[PDB]
Amino acid sequence: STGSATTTPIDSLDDAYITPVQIGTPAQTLNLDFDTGSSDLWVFSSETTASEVDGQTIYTPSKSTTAKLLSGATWSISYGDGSSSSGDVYTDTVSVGGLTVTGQAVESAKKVSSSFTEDSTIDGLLGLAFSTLNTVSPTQQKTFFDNAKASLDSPVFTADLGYHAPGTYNFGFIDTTAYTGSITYTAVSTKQGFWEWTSTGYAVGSGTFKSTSIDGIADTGTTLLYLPATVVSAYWAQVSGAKSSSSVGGYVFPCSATLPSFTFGVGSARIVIPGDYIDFGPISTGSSSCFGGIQSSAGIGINIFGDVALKAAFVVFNGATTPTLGFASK
Ligand SMILES: NCc1ccc(C(F)(F)F)cc1
Ligand SMILES: NCc1ccc(C(F)(F)F)cc1
Repeated sequence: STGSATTTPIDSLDDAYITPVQIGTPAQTLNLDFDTGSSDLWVFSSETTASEVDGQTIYTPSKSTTAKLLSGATWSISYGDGSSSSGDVYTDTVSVGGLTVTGQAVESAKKVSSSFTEDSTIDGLLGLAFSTLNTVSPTQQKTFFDNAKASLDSPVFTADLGYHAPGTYNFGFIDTTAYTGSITYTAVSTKQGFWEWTSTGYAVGSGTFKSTSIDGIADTGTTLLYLPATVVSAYWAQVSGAKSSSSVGGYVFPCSATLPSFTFGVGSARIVIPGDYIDFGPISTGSSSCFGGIQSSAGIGINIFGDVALKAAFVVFNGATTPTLGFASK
């Protein structure tokens, strides 16, 4: 079997993408952020502290005839940005674009950090990293992808994110009409629980390609591209007036500049990120300083190929017994 769902940017900057997901019987539809950097399916719910909910659709297990409390199970998560949430655990039926999993662990948020409360468009997260990162205690739970794997025609899902436009998450098949050329596959390390791979180098604008190994993770749940200080400095050196700002916490650039593209290597292939994708607009309403979509990973400890990079490609997450990542131009 297969599944297919449209994902939509939450705002005009593509800060995140939401995808409708059906939970419970009868269906309760929540718009979740699909996150290949985490492994917990957690949702706003009728158990979430009332003051911490501001416009989200909530999951109500008491109205679902298939929901079962997972006795004694708890969860607690902390994301690399400082976000966090925690609560208890139900099992229920969960469907994404026609693909149904029974007995999926649904983590009901009792507490959420402020950054979730202020994002009224996001009802929760659907984690798609490897199940070794799931935070359910004392019994670790499987992700939606791991639970569906056996029933999928092919143990893959693909991410086709749009630039200021809707996109598609497909489960169980590769849409050969959705990309140009060939898909280039590259090896993945699962040792940290991420879709971790090694890029073969980079280029700035029309410059020479620099062959160098950049280890990083493919993360649909991170907005920007976080790369080593040396690479990021070489990119912003090509933008007149660009500078790293401590008060802003990143590279900013004059909103009147035009940005060069950024190329990253996948084996012998090249994925080109158009310069417009790197513009994240004014740092404050009315400002003439604009925020850059390529930032240093020095403070983070790992390089992150976030939406900025991934939306420039058709991306295959191949969850075969030896996992691989595929990239194609589109
Ligand atoms: N999108 C989930 C996520 C967020 C942060 C990180 C970090 F910071 F640990 F790399 C990994 C995964
Ligand atoms: N990387 C996971 C993640 C995704 C989204 C958010 C936001 F946007 F809701 F704050 C926080 C953390």
